[PDB]
Amino acid sequence: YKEKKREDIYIRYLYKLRDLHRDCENYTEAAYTLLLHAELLQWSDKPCVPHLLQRDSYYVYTQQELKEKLYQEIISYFDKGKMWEKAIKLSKELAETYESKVFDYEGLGNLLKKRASFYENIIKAMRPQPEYFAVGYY
Amino acid sequence: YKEKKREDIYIRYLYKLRDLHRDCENYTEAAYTLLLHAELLQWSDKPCVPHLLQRDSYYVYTQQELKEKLYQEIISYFDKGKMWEKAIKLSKELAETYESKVFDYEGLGNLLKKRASFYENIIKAMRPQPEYFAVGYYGQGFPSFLRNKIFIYRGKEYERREDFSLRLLTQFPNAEKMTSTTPPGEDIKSSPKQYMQCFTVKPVMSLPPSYKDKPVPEQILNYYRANEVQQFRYSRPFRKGEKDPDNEFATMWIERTTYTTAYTFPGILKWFEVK
Amino acid sequence: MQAIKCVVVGDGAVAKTCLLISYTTNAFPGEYIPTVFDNYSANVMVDGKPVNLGLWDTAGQEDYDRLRPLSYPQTDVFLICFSLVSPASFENVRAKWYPEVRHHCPNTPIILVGTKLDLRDDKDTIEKLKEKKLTPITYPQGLAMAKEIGAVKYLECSALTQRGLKTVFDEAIRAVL
Repeated sequence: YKEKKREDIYIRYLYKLRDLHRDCENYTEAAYTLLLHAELLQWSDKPCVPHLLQRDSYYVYTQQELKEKLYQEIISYFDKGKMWEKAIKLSKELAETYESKVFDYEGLGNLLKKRASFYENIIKAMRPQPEYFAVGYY
Repeated sequence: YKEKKREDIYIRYLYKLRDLHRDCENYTEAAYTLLLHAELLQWSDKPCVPHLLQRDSYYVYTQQELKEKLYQEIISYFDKGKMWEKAIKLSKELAETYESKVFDYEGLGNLLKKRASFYENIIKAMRPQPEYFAVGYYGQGFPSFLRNKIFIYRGKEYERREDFSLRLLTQFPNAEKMTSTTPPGEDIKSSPKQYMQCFTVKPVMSLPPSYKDKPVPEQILNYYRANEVQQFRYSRPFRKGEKDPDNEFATMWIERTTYTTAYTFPGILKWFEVK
Repeated sequence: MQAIKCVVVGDGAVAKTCLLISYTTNAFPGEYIPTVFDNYSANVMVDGKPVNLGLWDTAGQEDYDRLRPLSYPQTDVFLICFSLVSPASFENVRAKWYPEVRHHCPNTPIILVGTKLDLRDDKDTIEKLKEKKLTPITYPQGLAMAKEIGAVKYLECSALTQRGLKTVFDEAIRAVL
């Protein structure tokens, strides 16, 4: 579909895969997928296409707000996904958007509270290294 | 000394002034002074000159670490200085230095905890707007730097013009005021018997950059309303037209007097001459 | 953070509005700017905490006796005013202003306030009153009228000097406080 650029059904299958990963609790992969969706959006205020307006909830949803909801969810995933580097990375852009476009400093405070928790997690706890295998289909 | 660049004694007097402000609890001015010191340093690791190594404690102190201690203190001051915008500003650079050079994420966490507290304070509570008065020193008995000089004073949160006037009368003998408030007095430009005048001026609204159109809530602006300011206008009544009885506006012409000072309030000093 | 309601009445021949606006403007004496609206307000610190306030500039025409009392209810204090140099102003206050006000809001601390204190001892104004057969009526009888009502305070101030003016407003605020 990406090849064929028919993006709405593309998003539909994106959410399908997201459901799959949530079933498998592959929070990392789920976050990547959901991001890949959110990548389409812009921090612009006009919701330009209701194609991105999915069936989970359907009303105005400025591109900003939808992107914000997406980023919130993705950060949550990465958190319970035990992989905080990208979490902090994305928190940075989200805080930027808060400070420069919505100016809701309460969200700033909560977000940075979370980011501090992230840094604490990173320096404090340790994470096992996953083995990578090569598979030869013949 | 800044002119003469003999920087060590410069720092020594800096700390002197810092002591003064702490005695006066002018946390804002104290923070500005201490910053002005810390401005000299760099986030480099080599302590390049022990001149900056002051007498409070004297050992290795990489420029980084000293700068960090300074920033910690300054942030503390600004916090109890009830002026958090610069506090957050500096927290940003400090966190940057933490993440990029020391990687002590514990300090990151504490610092950002503080920053969140800052934002909460800013949005939540409200802060009184301090009145700013213009002071006109006239006469010749004034010291050299004072004679025929005009200053602007960042008064307290609700100082009435005459309260501050009397407080200045405390500061001075020959406590008299001329009445020609707006224009100067040529004789007293040269005459002895120091002459003074006080009057509130309008703190001309600053421009918060990149804010010019977004629906930013008032709190930001009311902070910017009086703090971080340099321009000051003063209105002037005048009759220009016929003095028709029922009407005053047939004559109303205003000779607003604008004032531009060297340094933007607040500063290291609670006042400044007009520039 | 709190605010205070405060009414000011009086004949239009004394221009109490000039006094009020001059005070709130913190302006230099004889340097105020007349606005287009009434009912000025300010936020003032008298003790402990700053407090907001607003001053109902009420026009003193006899006819607006229908609209003025509607402003009276739940006003923390009221300020009765006059001209120290107008015997007619005295007649109006003791005869019209004071009676009907005390009628309208019998339960509120009151301060009487003089005006044109500089003009009280103005010899030219005094001689004009004498040749017009009017009295530059002085303090002790103003004190007498204060006793007459038992007002919580009486004060005399001036606009061209703002003398006691700050004190006038401070007493007004601390009447509640």
